[PDB]
Amino acid sequence: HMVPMDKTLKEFGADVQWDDYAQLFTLIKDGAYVKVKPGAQTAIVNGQPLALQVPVVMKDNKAWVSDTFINDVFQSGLDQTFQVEKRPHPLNALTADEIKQAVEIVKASADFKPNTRFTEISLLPPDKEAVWAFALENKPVDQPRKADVIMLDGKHIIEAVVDLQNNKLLSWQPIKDAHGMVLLDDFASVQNIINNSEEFAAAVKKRGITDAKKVITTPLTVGYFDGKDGLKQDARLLKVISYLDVGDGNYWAHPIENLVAVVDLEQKKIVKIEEGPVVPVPMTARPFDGRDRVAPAVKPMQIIEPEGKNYTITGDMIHWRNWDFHLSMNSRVGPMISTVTYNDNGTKRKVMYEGSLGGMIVPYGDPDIGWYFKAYLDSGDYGMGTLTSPIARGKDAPSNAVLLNETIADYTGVPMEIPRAIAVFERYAGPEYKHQEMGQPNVSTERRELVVRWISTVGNYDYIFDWIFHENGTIGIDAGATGIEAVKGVKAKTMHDETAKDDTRYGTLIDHNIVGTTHQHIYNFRLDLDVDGENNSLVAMDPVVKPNTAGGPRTSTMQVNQYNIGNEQDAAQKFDPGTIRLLSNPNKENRMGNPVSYQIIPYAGGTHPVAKGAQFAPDEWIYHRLSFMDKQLWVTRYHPGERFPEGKYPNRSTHDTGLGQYSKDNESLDNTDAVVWMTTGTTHVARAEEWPIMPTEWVHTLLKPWNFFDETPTLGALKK
Amino acid sequence: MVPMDKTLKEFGADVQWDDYAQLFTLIKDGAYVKVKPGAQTAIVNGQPLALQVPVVMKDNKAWVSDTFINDVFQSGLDQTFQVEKRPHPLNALTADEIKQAVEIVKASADFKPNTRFTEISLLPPDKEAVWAFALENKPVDQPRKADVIMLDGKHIIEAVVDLQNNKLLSWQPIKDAHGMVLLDDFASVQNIINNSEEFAAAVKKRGITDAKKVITTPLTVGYFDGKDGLKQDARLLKVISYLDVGDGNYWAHPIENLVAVVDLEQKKIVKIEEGPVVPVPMTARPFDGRDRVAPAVKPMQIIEPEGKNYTITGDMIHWRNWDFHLSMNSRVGPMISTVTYNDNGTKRKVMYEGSLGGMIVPYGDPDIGWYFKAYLDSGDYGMGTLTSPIARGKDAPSNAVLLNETIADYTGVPMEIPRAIAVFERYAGPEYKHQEMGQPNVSTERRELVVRWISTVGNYDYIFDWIFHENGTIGIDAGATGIEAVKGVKAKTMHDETAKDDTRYGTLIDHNIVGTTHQHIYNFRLDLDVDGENNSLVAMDPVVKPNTAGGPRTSTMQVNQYNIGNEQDAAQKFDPGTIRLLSNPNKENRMGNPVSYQIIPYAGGTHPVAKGAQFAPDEWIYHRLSFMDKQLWVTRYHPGERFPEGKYPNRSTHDTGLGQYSKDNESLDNTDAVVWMTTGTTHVARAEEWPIMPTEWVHTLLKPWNFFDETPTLGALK
Ligand SMILES: [Ca+2]
Ligand SMILES: [Ca+2]
Ligand SMILES: [Ca+2]
Ligand SMILES: [Ca+2]
Ligand SMILES: [Cu+2]
Ligand SMILES: [Cu+2]
Repeated sequence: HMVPMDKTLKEFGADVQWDDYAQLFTLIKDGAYVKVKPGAQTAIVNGQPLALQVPVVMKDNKAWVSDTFINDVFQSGLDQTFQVEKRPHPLNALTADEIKQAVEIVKASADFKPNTRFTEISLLPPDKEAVWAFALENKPVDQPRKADVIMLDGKHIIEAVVDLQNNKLLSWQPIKDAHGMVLLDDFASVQNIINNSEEFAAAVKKRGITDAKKVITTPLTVGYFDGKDGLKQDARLLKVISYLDVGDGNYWAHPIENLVAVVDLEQKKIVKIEEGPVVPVPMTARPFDGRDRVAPAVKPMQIIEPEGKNYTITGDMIHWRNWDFHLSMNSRVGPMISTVTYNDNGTKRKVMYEGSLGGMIVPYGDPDIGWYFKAYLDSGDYGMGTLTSPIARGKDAPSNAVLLNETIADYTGVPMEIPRAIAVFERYAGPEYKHQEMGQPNVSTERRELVVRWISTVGNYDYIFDWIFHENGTIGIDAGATGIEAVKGVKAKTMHDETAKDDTRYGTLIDHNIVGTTHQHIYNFRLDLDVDGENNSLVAMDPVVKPNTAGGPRTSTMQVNQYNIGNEQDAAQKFDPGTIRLLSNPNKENRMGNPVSYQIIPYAGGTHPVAKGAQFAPDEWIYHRLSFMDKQLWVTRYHPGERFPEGKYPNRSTHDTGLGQYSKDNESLDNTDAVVWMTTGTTHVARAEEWPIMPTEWVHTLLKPWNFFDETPTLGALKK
Repeated sequence: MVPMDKTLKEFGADVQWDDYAQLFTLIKDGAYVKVKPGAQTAIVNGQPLALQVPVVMKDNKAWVSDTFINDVFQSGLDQTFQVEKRPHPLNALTADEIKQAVEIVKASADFKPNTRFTEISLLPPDKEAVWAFALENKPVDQPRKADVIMLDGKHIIEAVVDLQNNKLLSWQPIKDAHGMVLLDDFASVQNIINNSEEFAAAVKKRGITDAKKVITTPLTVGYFDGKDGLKQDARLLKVISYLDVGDGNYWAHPIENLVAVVDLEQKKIVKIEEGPVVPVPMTARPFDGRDRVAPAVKPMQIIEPEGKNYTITGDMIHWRNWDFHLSMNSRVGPMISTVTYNDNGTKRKVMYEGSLGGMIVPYGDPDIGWYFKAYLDSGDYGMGTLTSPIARGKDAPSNAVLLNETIADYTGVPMEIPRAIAVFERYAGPEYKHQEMGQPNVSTERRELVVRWISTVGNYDYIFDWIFHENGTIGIDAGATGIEAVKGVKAKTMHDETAKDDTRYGTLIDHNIVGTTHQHIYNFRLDLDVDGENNSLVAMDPVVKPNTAGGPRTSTMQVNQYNIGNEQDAAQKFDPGTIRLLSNPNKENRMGNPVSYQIIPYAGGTHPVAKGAQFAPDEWIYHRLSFMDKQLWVTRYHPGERFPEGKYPNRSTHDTGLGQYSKDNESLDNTDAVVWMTTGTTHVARAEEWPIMPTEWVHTLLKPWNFFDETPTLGALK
């Protein structure tokens, strides 16, 4: 027997194109570009012939293939994008087996309790020195694979370390005062507690809502206000904001304003209900999925690489042109880019040991009851890797992308495979360089960039992060924000109504009775650059206008003030895009005697107004708990346990355990292992064009080689 | 028959043969053709076409009829280009109108024998009549007219001709204006240096044994109130020299501290400045690949097999909800005009005319061969004239459509620039996306239409992209590549004795070579008409204010909004943390908010950013060019105010540009406004940029702000 071609291929996820004139099918899936003619005994995979025992069969207008067609063709070996890893990289994430094993090891200890949940189960990293010797010298790492197991016993955090090689528990440590992040089952518990609440149903009814079963709740962290919010610092609490499900697929458009419930997760009950004035729920249907729109006609546009890709993925290692790097996934911060080297005429030079999102914060600026405490720490409090959004092929990434699946542990400790978790794609990016000398033949080369894209959705917002490898050594990091705006229900329908002015004091009126409350998106990236070695120094170069003292007609000249930034505290600063900040290697120079360096640009542009810092007065607590938000550049000494800008346990934290802590000792940054932290973000003032769904807005950052090379990096191999 | 590959490649089409499918895929601009040897039909943009003569395979070479190209590419099946039956009134002068305008002024008794033409361009009907043609199809009823600026020796004269009636309407000598640099000026300079015994002697002293290998470069001298010792009435050019050593890159061999001043009317060197002798850097530094081998790469193609989503009628581009006119000017390049956004069936005004306003590349070295260096690329050299034909597939993506444009050369003869502008649609990530937990995903792709133009002036190559986003946003990006202007120095490494003095004004990028610090300042003139002529400039500053509503918060996020009423207050520094809108106070969206466009002069860049001019306020270049120190400018619309640096910037003594246009400080309240955006970079060099510089880009944005009533890309309601 055989199966229907279209059905099967689509299910498999391949794009299927039929050309009636040529009597040819073109099948595309990740790195495979296939051509097959009905009745032919051979097919073409990435330009190479593949024999087929069973030919594609055309019947009454239906194509049919053998039940082994998909594996014989796509897994043939002619698509060489993916290769088998021989010597397993020491930074490879925990496999599903290793995750299951870490879990049995802790469950075997006398303390595990039934309700014990897992906030994070991830590899405990081998020492960095041994990881680089493996990457560069191929030296085996002789330290045993270990896993960090962070548990939530009810509301108490315990840190456990297991030895996977020797299958034994190495430590089990209770962490006092820390609160755990919000876990998936907490969302279900909140909805259920609200649904069983007699008082909440009553509160809801007096605000116009008849069927309380149509109320959608959302769980938010409460932060810390030293008790002014009247909440016990000890309790595991979440605040709940509600909306009305009107059947348009967008409950976000029907807020129930001024009604907040405080839920105690251990007690499984509403412990408080804050209520303000009654504002009629905005009821108009506002779908964003197209159900009420016409679908325009558009002509096809495909980006094709008919002979395969220029990069190769061996296990989790990506090789592309002069770049080599390891890519893995973490449940909290998402993708981690490691052991990044640049092949310089045969020698692999170190560039970055570990790069990843550090953390982010989304603080609002309305003082009202349903808004004052809102300051989402998306990755730390919700787990962005866990909330990864599978890539919609051809839409969220170009038609020529390769989509990778990634495995992480779910909160119950069971392996979870995220399909299409990350997209890898090469892209044309204009001319790399060009010179059209008058009267001579032109000189132009195309620029190509390798993009590593990941998207994570947390509640109403969808974030997109791109790690861009330029063929010339430059590295870019862009963040895009899209999704549905968190909105405030208000009485004005227009700016002409009487309550308009007060309703829009903290946000723009983007629809009738709807205000897009002003807020900022602040992203922080932790980048452990090792500029051609571990020992580096921070150097400043500020372009300045100085009086001319050389004679001639000019009164001024353009010079530069160069100085080293010696310690962590002076390295924590605002970034003036008119200046230059370099991470240099004082032990190595280029051909002209200049220290090989990388220029750090925390601010390379953006499509929304830029956040110059956090928009909070200095006496606010969110301001105090999170310093990372106010400076764009920070440089700290390498410490394997300093990974988050907001701190390891930010939920209801009372003091900075993040960048403020990592730099408080003000250590020396002279000729030593440094870690760069770039903070960038936007200040979002809404507009009608962003409702019901917001157009993606992007922020850009860059890392450029500065005298790291001796000449134009992509000129090509020397002939003599 | 005729040989296919030969014929096709001569035609400029791409030919691909797929032996497995026995199918040829032919691509050229908007045409995507498929044809099999012996088939009685072919496919052109997904539609069947009957052939009079099948393609024939002989000795493994295909052959096609002598009529193939025409019957297939010109079949009508490629709908990319449509006939323009009623010409838009801003259509550039055609080759015939250029020859006619030239005959009208040559018929006058005031025309002198060796007169040159700095510019021959359309003198357009008034703005109101042009908008009525675009929105109402109302015929403009004026004869076609041309402005014809001549250079008689060193004397500028402005004439106006009526092409229809074939008569001269005006002839006006322009006192004190100096003409721009014309192409023949480049050869006189070289000839004049070649025949000068004094210069050859100066050169010999500097180590050059064969003066014939000396390559000159002509530069405008600027103005220093006489401190440079130069006469103001003289047509002068300064000359910087390099040594040709056969590497195809004379820029890599500067002859430092040797500058000659040439008087173009006397045809002679009228002054020579000599400084310390620095041996010429000699090592071959080719940038053309003669000494390199590129690594092999797998192919990548961007295809649109059914044709494009845009249509080009004459110079009118229609794409999705956008409609605009594209024309070429010899001084500033492309002009985007009568731009409207089709909002559910009704065309709304967005921009009457947009184009590069002017640009400048000022240096920061005080030395003899550098202190006066300040290139006004479009104003002094003519960027349109110097357009660089697009290298298909490399300077623009493989799915672009390349347009030819015509302008007049300095002798008044029409010149057709091949592949002068690239038009292409591109995928630009997701337009929007929302993945609600446990629900079906919602994602749409973003498409941008790019209009790209490249111009090369001396050593620098500039790329400009005008980006139409489907959602209403318009981006304007400027990329810079080419060869760096370098200074010869003695230091070979930073360990050498003179290294510190040698790098005071620039980075040592090669042995004995310093890339001198300088800035790149671009200015865009944008005659935005936000849903109408009458607009106002509104500021919105996000600020932190004390909370007065109760609750735990000590502060709130609010906005300080206020109108900017006059030209002087509108000339300002741009803080990327604030919002600046051009609003139409007479129209509002569904929520009662004035329809507007948010202006963003600085949306990013890859090189350090210029916050203003890196010049002390008493520098002459600073006084002549106020545009360089403010990122946003708004002035009242005036047909003759088009260049930020002024109409005649060569050796200008005062600001005749934006400084003059705003001088009067007029009202900007509910009136026709013109926005000018200044954006720039501060370039401190590195070794990664030598011998050839990796393209660096700067980005600007114009975004609809409550111009619409909801997400513009959702679609029409069923
Ligand atoms: Ca530290
Ligand atoms: Ca480091
Ligand atoms: Ca206007
Ligand atoms: Ca004026
Ligand atoms: Cu936002
Ligand atoms: Cu430059």
